[PDB]
Amino acid sequence: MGPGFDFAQAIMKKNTVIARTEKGEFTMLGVYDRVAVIPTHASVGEIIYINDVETRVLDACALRDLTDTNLEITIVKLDRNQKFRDIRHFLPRCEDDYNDAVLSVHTSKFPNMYIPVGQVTNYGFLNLGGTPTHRILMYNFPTRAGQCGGVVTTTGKVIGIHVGGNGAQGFAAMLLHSYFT
Repeated sequence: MGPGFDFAQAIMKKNTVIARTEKGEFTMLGVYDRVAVIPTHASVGEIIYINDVETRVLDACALRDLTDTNLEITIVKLDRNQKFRDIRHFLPRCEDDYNDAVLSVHTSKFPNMYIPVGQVTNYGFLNLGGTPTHRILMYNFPTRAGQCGGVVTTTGKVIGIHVGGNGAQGFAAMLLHSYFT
């Protein structure tokens, strides 16, 4: 309906796939080449379904910071016959706070879903399902089951992926440029 939704749509239409693991269906953001991200709680194995196609996982890495704390991001390399558009130049270099974000989801359950979540706080530490987690972003929107992996964008930047919520607030894991060099 406006410039925030326009940037979010441009990312969803070219840089997302529907990923299915034994833990359910997730929005999955493709970043470059055959490299994508998904929340670590999706529990990626040797085989994943991508848009309902059986796909071999060539490599998967659950990121942790240098303090050996969970970041809740898993980087996956897919055995797919097509590259993603390279969107690494839309990733922030540093931890930050942001105005006016959109959370965008695409699954069987929630196709073509765009949520104006508003201001985004560099929250930092979160006990996420009992797991100490760093580099969390927070927004005051009552996000729901089925939005995990959703892409958080501002106009011009891809800043995080949705990893959880408490009924009032939603939480995203930061995407940083340095994860994808």
